[PDB]
Amino acid sequence: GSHMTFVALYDYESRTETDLSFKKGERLQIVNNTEGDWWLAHSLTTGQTGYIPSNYVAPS
Ligand code: NI
Repeated sequence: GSHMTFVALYDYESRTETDLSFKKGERLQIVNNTEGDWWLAHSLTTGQTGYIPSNYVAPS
């Protein structure tokens, strides 16, 4: 709930307004994981927020 972050495994570039662009290695908080495929994430590394593909991250 505040104890866990995820790490980005790969680079991803969004061309949609609601997806997050991020680089591998970024530290991400998962904000909304109600859906299995796409999670709302907040990057602590960039301060940006948006949906990410769930298979692009793993728990840190
Ligand atoms: Ni927590």
